[PDB]
Amino acid sequence: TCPFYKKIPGTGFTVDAFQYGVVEGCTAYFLTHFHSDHYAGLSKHFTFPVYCSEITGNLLKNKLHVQEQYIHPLPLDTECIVNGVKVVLLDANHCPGAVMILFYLPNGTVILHTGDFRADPSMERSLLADQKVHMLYLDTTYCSPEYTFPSQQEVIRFAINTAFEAVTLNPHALVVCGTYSIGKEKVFLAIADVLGSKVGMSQEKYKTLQCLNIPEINSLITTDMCSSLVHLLPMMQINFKGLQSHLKKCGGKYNQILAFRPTGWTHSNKFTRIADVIPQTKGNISIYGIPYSEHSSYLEMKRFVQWLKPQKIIPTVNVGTWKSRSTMEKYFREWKLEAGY
Ligand code: NI
Repeated sequence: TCPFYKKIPGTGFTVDAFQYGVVEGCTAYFLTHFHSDHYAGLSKHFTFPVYCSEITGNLLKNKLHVQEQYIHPLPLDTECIVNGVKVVLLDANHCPGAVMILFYLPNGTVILHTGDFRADPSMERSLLADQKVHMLYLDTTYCSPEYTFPSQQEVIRFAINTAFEAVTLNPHALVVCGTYSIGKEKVFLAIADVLGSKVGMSQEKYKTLQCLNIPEINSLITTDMCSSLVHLLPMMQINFKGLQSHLKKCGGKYNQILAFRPTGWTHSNKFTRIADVIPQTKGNISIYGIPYSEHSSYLEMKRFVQWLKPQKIIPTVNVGTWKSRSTMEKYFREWKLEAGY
């Protein structure tokens, strides 16, 4: 059944709750972003109102075939009335189209639901600065002090420098980047840009990218693989067997592959810096795992919450085990005692 942490009290609303059938008492289903664990259950047969961003709305229509009459896109940073309740959508700094949602309950309670987010100090100057938030439904993916990772900017700088050096030394090297969802487009776009190439990809993935309102996108991507020296493949194909295979397919146009696997966290983050990362190499194939995250580090999460000073925190991630739930509740109490709310 629908868990309590997907329901908004005092409303008939649910958030990211599409896999339970009809939720008794739900008048509006919000969708924070287009990632499969969140939209799971949506299809062309859905006949309830879906509220989301413009970009998420484009993907629901074009990829899932949800009918236009049930898709309700809202602009960001704008007070909107839904079924009698004032709501605002804010940028979540996650993947394209990902939002946080502010609910203003008739009784005066204000609730923030972060969806999936990467906390950033820029959020401290949004419409969140303007009133008190009582309850926070928080993305706790990386809520443990071991989770450090570099800035997105530092990671893209490393990738750009690595690729440009490799291809300039060997003009017959291919760059491959893995993907299994929307998000982390900066990785492959930044590399293609420094190399003066477009990125080549399958027809299904091109279709997905043409939903994202990225400026000048026609100038940056293509379905013609042969004209391109940055290829995107399924994350599953990013290994030596999949890459050797792929290399055969290019007809001896290339003699070397340099591949990137944008992971979340991996335990080499506890010991190694970005300047010190090394690949796995078999022959003329090298694979780099780069820690490009679209979720809060522990310190970014802690800063956001200590800024916001909520009265109650409801975790939405890692909630399945008593050990995880207890650990999280300990950090929340530390933060509150250190900051004095
Ligand atoms: Ni996500």
